[PDB]
Amino acid sequence: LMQFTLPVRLCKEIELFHFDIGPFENMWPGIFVYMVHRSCGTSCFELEKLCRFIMSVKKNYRRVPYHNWKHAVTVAHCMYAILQNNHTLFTDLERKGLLIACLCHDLDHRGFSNSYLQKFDHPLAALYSTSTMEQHHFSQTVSILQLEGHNIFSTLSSSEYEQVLEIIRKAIIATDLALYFGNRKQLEEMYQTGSLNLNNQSHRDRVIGLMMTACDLCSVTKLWPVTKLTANDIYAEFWAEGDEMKKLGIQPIPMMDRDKKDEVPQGQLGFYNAVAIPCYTTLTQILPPTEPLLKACRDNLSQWEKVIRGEETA
Ligand SMILES: C[C@@H]1CCCN1C(=O)c1cnn(C)c1C(=O)Nc1ccn2cc(-c3ccccc3)nc2c1
Ligand SMILES: [Mg+2]
Ligand SMILES: [Zn+2]
Repeated sequence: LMQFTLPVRLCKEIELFHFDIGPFENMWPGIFVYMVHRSCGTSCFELEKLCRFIMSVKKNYRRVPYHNWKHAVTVAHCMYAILQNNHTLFTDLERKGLLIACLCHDLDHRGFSNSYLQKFDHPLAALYSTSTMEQHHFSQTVSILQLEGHNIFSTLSSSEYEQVLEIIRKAIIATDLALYFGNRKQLEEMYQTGSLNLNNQSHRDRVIGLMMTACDLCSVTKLWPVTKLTANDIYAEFWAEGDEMKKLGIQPIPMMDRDKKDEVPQGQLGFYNAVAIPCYTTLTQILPPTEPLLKACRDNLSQWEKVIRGEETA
């Protein structure tokens, strides 16, 4: 066989939840294949088809500040770390599906929210009334899988192929943060009443949904310099959308108003308290080996509090 190998530092550090994939774009496909070979197996996919698939996915990500090819591989890496630290809990089809779902979960993102597409009256908002961009990301995934020489699932039966496409569809739709609030609430109740059952497919769907949120938000689980620099790319997109809201004659929400830049630290504190800490708290309850995501999130919360007290500059 031809096995994928990484340099010594990457080989060691890729196993850590807080790994950063680095600024060499040309290394990310190899990093992805490495993660697929270790989390799924060297026989899960034909290397030639997988490579052609990866390069077509890359081509259908846009040159936007945050929702770009680097984000796709970053979200895939967080999923790799979750799978490797919980390897007994997931099925053959789930391992095959979930790294692909993460790579594809923001395909053809233009850096605008579902709310902006609705206010703009974008054609996608007529096609998909809810989870507008996420239904688009899945449609883009299906289109690429149906290109000649791109069927990475060609050895699966019709029924197995249908199952893995349903895992991918639900996983991509789950990255609509609007759906996360309800999903986490249901999982919290199920855990605290002890009704959560990983043999129940509807329960597995919710757990995978929370894993997708955890992977999607994973900039808050990196080391502080990575977290802080990623926030700049996030606000670059938010503020561009705010500008476009102002052009439609609509007051943007505060996080999208570039004139509110000085309030970003308090905005981060609000986001960690309302979204991130609860997300990683619930995930650690269900999958205890994901504890390092919650620890890193709490560490970054303390950094933002330090910025607010003027002991740090942002
Ligand atoms: C769901 C979208 C899509 C792209 C990532 N998304 C995230 O939410 C996300 C993913 N990771 N991180 C780190 C964030 C994030 O910074 N969120 C937020 C959330 C709420 N805020 C309120 C303010 C703010 C308020 C007043 C004045 C200035 C700023 N600033 C924020 C940032
Ligand atoms: Mg998305
Ligand atoms: Zn995303």
